[PDB]
Amino acid sequence: SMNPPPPETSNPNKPKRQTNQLQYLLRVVLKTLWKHQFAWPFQQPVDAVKLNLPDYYKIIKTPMDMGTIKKRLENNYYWNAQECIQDFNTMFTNCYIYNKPGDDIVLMAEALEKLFLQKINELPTEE
Ligand SMILES: COc1ccc2c(c1)C(c1ccc(Cl)cc1)=N[C@@H](CC(=O)Nc1ccc(N3CCC([N+](C)(C)C)CC3)cc1)c1nnc(C)n1-2
Repeated sequence: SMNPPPPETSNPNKPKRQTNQLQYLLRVVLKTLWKHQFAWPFQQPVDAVKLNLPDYYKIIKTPMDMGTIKKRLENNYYWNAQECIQDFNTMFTNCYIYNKPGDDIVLMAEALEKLFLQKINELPTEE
């Protein structure tokens, strides 16, 4: 039913960088999705208590959301772009696993994922 602790966004032991690709992921990819009309369900961890979803964290064992991704990018938590791309893909996949085709939340995830794919297609080569 209690929410779990959120995903990690701070860990001094983890080595960090700021690459041109990670800068693009913040300034282009995250900013584009965050401002969209369908962003709001994805701007923070799923609150299973307030939403009355007592089975959510039985089914979803690798939670992810754009609030967590925003904190990771603004904190320079990542070593490379692939780590961050994986977090976006985990967020979309969790939504499709929990819900059903044609549900409103699935239509919202599909619209955001289309934009994600259009932006990642022009990820710059690493300098
Ligand atoms: C802060 O609000 C959030 C956050 C995360 C998610 C959601 C909403 C939403 C969400 C849903 C629709 C729209 Cl338009 C937007 C969002 N979906 C949730 C998933 C959700 O809640 N599923 C859901 C489905 C059916 C019901 N029924 C309860 C019995 C009712 N009864 C009258 C007795 C017959 C019938 C309805 C209840 C819950 C979600 N999944 N990923 C994310 C992110 N989310």
